[PDB]
Amino acid sequence: EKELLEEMKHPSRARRAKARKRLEVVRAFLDSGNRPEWMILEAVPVLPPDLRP
Amino acid sequence: TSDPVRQYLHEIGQVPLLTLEEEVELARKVEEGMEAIKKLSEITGLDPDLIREVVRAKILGSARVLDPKTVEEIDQKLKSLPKEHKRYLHIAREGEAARQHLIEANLRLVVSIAKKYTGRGLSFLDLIQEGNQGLIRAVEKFEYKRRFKFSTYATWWIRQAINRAIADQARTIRIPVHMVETINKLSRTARQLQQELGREPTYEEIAEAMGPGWDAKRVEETLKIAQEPVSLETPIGDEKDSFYGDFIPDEHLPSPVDAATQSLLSE
Amino acid sequence: KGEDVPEPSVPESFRVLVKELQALALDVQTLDEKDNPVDIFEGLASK
Amino acid sequence: DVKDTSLRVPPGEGGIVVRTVRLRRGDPGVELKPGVREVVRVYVA
Amino acid sequence: QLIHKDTGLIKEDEVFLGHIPLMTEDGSFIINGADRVIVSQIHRSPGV
DNA sequence: CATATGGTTGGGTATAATGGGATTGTCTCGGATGCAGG
DNA sequence: CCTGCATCCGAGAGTTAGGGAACCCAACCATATG
Ligand SMILES: [Mg+2]
Repeated sequence: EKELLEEMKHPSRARRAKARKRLEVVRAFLDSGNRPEWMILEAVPVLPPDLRP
Repeated sequence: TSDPVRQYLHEIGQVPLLTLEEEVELARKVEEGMEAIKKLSEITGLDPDLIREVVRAKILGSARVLDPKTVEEIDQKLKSLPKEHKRYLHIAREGEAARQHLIEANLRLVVSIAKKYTGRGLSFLDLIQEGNQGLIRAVEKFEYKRRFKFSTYATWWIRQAINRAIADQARTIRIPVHMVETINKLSRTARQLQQELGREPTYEEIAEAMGPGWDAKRVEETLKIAQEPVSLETPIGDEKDSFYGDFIPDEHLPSPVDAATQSLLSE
Repeated sequence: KGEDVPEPSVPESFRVLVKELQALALDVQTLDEKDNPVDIFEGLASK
Repeated sequence: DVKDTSLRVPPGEGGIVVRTVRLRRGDPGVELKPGVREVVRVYVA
Repeated sequence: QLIHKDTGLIKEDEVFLGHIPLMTEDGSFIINGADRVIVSQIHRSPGV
């Protein structure tokens, strides 16, 4: 997040936009408390049988 | 990028084939490595499976993930034996490497065999993977001393693995292997009696043609148990709006009338 | 019985939706005014 | 030890029963599904 | 007929292949006891 | 609780075999993006 | 280095009704019956 905040001082507009877009995801993860590694599945949940009868 | 069949075919094609000399050498090294590993097990007194596993893990390297503590301790103990014994360990390493190289080089026979089993409830890649398992079995059990080519012994195991996988996994409701064979025999007999009779035979004909111990009721039960389930999402009508499961009522939960009757009865 | 109908509860389709969202590895929770969990399954799915 | 599973006239239908057909297992040319002993059809006008 | 390219022996056999539905006089079919009609299809002609 | 039967499951076959099978008549719109110029 | 400019890919496209392919051999737990 600190690297991206410093990246937001560049005169370029496209680079600044890219830094902002990356920061959206970084800050969402930081505020929500979700860990990024949870986006990779290790245990697959299994739906109850009565909903897949 | 996509189409994993192309990727797998390219990856197998990146390994060159083998000549008679290379094949015989690899078989000799695997056999002497197995003999050497059993000799090490006898010398050290440990279980042969465990020393096989530690030798294989040390060969495969850190890249491939019993924990590292036991493998290191037993390896170092194994690297402590006096001379005329550690030579066996070296032969075991070379034999394990030979086994890997042999499987890697003969993977293409698995694809060649498995390409003729499509359309039977298993995808192409699944058939190849089960053929690979059968190839591993054949490699492990192969005996070169008989001077026969490896593919002759490998084909039988590959076919056995593919057939067993088809019998085990092709059906939503699993039917045992002997019962699956019974169903296949029933189908073959009925097909031959259909061709011969110029019409679909009745159940008595099939029962007579199977042999003693078969009556029409048993044939009917066998065909009933051979029925596969249909999808609840089968589209009904041309428009994409009606599914089969939309026409099936729930018979488990009590209806409002039934619940009211029970409550009034309790009252 | 001649009385008026009582107040309704959570429909079963919302429970089905919650279960199908859990199968996609998404944690859906219903909360009260103080952000505490509210169990809409009556306790039948809690170990 | 048995219950009613009879065929009844649905709401809004009815009339005069004009024809009855019964097909049983083993009858020449009859091909029932496995497990189904017999089928009965009623034509009402 | 089964013809061996080498020997030259011939094995002639008549084999039953199944059933083909028959069109009635009015132009329909009886499939599973129900009357059915095959609808003609309009499509792009092959060519250049 | 004690077996005895069928049903179930694991193991085996030795001439030689060595890279698969389909693809097709919509239309617009908005964002992501690699390529060209200055 | 910036910018614009085709280029690619993905997501949309009204409601209600009615409709429907080997075979064999031997050991081993499970269940049935007394
Ligand atoms: Mg509809």
